[PDB]
Amino acid sequence: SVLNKWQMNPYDRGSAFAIGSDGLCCQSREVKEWHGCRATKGLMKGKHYYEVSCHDQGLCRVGWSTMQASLDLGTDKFGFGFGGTGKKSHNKQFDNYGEEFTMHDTIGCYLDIDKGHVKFSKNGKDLGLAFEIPPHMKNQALFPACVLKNAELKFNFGEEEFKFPPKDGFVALSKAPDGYIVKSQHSGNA
Repeated sequence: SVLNKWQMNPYDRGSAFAIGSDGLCCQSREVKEWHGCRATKGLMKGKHYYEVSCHDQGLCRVGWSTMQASLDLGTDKFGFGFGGTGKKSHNKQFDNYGEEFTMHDTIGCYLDIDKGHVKFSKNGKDLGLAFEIPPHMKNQALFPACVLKNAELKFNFGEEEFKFPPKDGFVALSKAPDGYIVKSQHSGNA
């Protein structure tokens, strides 16, 4: 029943990564370690959007990764991250991108599978194209993902009102058609 819902996956997370009973408010309280998670479901086609809100001053990266990726988002060729210090990450390369963000900020995460485009907004401000989906990643489902270092975030896949509704024909990830969505490979009993 856990994989049937759009939420963060208790079966696909670091040891210190904790998920609230809503499935959406997440934290990791280990001071010197990064702990990550992926959502229960992933996207294979379409233009979609989710939001994440920062609840404190801890470090975090948010974005998308495939099932082959490390939960340490952006440290391999299967993940894309945007981090609070104003850096995008992919294949262990951290580049200046966008703006810094922190407590009280909301990051919008845009994914256009059909055009192969990843981009982000901060409090409704378009930060620009962050990544193109590379040839090696084509035809592979992308799951919302984060990694935290002594931080707390809250996801919104579309089941609650968006603080900054998506532009340009992107729609809530939770409203993606059934045939364009893929269940996580990480499951169990609840």
